[PDB]
Amino acid sequence: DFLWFEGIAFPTMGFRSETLRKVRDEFVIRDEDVIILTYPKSGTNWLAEILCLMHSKGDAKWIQSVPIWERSPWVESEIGYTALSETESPRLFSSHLPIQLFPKSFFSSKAKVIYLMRNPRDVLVSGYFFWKNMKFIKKPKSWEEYFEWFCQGTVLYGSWFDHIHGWMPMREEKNFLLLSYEELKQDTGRTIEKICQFLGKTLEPEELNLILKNSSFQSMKENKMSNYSLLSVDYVVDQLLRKGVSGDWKNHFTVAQAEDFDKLFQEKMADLPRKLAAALE
Amino acid sequence: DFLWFEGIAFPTMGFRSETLRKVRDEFVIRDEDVIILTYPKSGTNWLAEILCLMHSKGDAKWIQSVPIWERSPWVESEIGYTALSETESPRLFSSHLPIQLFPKSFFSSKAKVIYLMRNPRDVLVSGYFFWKNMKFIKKPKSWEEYFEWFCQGTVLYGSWFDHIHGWMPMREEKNFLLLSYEELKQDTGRTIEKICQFLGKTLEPEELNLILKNSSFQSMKENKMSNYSLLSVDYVKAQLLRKGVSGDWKNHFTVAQAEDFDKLFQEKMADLPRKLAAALEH
Ligand SMILES: Nc1ncnc2c1ncn2[C@@H]1O[C@H](COP(=O)(O)O)[C@@H](OP(=O)(O)O)[C@H]1O
Ligand SMILES: Nc1ncnc2c1ncn2[C@@H]1O[C@H](COP(=O)(O)O)[C@@H](OP(=O)(O)O)[C@H]1O
Repeated sequence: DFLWFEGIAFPTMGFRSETLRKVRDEFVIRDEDVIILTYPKSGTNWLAEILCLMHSKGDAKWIQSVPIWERSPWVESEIGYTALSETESPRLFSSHLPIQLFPKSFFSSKAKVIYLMRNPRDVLVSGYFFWKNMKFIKKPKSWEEYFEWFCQGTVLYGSWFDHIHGWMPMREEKNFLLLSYEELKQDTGRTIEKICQFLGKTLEPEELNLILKNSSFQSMKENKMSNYSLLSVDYVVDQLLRKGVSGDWKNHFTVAQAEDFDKLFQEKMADLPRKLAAALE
Repeated sequence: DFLWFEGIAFPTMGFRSETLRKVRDEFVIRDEDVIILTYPKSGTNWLAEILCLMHSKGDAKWIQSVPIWERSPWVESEIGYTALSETESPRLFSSHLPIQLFPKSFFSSKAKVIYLMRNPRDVLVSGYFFWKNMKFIKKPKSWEEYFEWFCQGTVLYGSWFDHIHGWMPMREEKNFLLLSYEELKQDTGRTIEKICQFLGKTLEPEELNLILKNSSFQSMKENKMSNYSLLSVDYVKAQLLRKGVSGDWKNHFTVAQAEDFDKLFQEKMADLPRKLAAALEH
């Protein structure tokens, strides 16, 4: 089953309510922190790798010797909370927390956060194959059931719609950058520029190339340090980097499921900018 | 700087005085527990890997799927404390705590502990290259300084000499097994045999082969699940499995330092059996 906290599901191991409460009400956010925000399976690890690579100006020695979860801790997880509570600035970390569970300290800080959004249909699929043979989480009986759970928000970290809605209001803030998995896949070089512009970094052509090369799907898949997740998978049964493309949902959604989803989506996303939904294709 | 608790130095992150205090007067040791005790850098992870493989009957699936610090948690660390309190018996874990800070509930229990000692010279070198870059701990100005710090016990987990003296009194208790890094190196097969006898475990020939193979330095150095620790390092070059031999100290101690160290060792260790002093030799 799931570990519930304020109505949101978390894995049953690696997380503690006690910590979640502290994460939200006590964890100190510093203006020099760079935070990756995402709804699970939106490309968190991909973005973390890129940020690490931007730090190393392209060199891959560091990302290949130190695991990714150490280079960019998962703040609400036990290991991440413990680590970050002491790590020296500037800190780089990620989180999947919807706005009402995020460190309240963040709102009076100047910390920069990059919110990465992905087409919910692709997120759904990504989570389905990933959470399948995973342990310490409530597993659905079939694709049909998982689909249902996702549409209703009864999955890890709750509703994608709520997660998206709670955070969008921060969008116009100076310290908030919105990116889509889709634009990152379509124009990586251009998207990395936006990020450099956001974090105040500059790169030489050779450096950008190394980054593009070393953050590629295949390159990351072959890196033991980056294709490394601390979540407990049932090794007796069974892939962090699956396909790494966009639009794989068409290969799994029946026409029926697709029409239902478009209906659900059309509803929930009524109050948000249309340009917002366009950047998810 | 270090986190000082009861006169002993600990890392800045991952440990809380509140927890260290609870470790001592609250943590409950179970009779079914198997505990690894070592002064840091004496071969803790090597022994843990061996104990894990012994449990897995030589199979490498589990140890290659779950990180070592999860298979054998560090009891005095924040993570390890909380984890163990919720783990079902039989529990397997480690500790570097000198005897005066160890859970008192242990001394009236039947839990079996394996104390692994290593030549202090090799422990010093091993530590110097491992802590050298490490964060959350006081960094020595140089090799000369680290050497000094180690000799005076002003390093992580205090004096190696005090650590040894505090635990040796357990040497003859039945639920206590003393091993030396050097004997594990000299004849791993034999040492594992001793451990089996101590824990009351039998193994098939093929299982022993796999335990020896998978717990060997070369094989262990390849498993990212074991060739790592939850100690953030200011990356520079500081790997858990550095060389994995005995006597590497001769490659770093200056002749002067060696003389100085032999003098110090001889005085400090005078009150203990010569047998112990010999087991630390290569
Ligand atoms: N370098 C890369 N390029 C493209 N997609 C990548 C990638 N690294 C990871 N991904 C994808 O990002 C998703 C994981 O997201 P998260 O990091 O938030 O858990 C997976 O999607 P798929 O399952 O569709 O393949 C994974 O393959
Ligand atoms: N399978 C193995 N065989 C031999 N030595 C090993 C080993 N695994 C780890 N070690 C050694 O044990 C020491 C680390 O001890 P600990 O686990 O207590 O921190 C290191 O010593 P060196 O630095 O001399 O190589 C390391 O290489």
